[PDB]
Amino acid sequence: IQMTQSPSSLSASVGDRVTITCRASQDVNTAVAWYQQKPGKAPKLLIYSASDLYSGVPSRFSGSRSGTDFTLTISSLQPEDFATYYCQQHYTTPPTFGQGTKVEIK
Amino acid sequence: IQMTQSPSSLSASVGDRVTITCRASQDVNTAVAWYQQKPGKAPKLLIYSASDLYSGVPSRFSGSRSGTDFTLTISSLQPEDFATYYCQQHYTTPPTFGQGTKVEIK
Repeated sequence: IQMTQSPSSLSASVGDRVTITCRASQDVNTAVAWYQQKPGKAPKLLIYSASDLYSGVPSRFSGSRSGTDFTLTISSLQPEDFATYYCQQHYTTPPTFGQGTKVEIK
Repeated sequence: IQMTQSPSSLSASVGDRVTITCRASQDVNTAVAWYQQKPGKAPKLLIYSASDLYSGVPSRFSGSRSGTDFTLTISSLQPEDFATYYCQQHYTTPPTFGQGTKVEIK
């Protein structure tokens, strides 16, 4: 199962509302997580089960599913949120990542 | 840039030597890292720059490169090593993962 993640990279400003998308090549139910990775660090879990926030993750993050299309939205981009984001499906094993989205300041 | 990881899954007993391979679709020098992921947890960094161990990673893990071929070796598999392992190239941005290798008991 492939996850088609887009955009690959984007530039945006503090305060912007921005959405990253991940299309599963087939039904993965709700077995999708999103992660954030900074250079030099391992990825951190942000969202699990498509739409549930991990503890500590701020409310400006949200996830949603509609069929095979998954989105991560940040409602007001903050300086800490500039990073690379990955979707992962873990419906089959081993799980598969999207190719990622680098979120850079404009 | 694609990292083709092999095999998708393998089974082995405690005390076995296990090797996992990642072939880069072009020369990426040494810009490859390896991660371990357990179910329910975010990936943990094991190896960076193809062959350097992160602090805290036991000596039984090693990484090597030959051209576009990257190998993770676990010299003597321990009960704490059953997990899914990913290579990741960071020659381009955003970095891209291989498809993963599930290492399972048997």
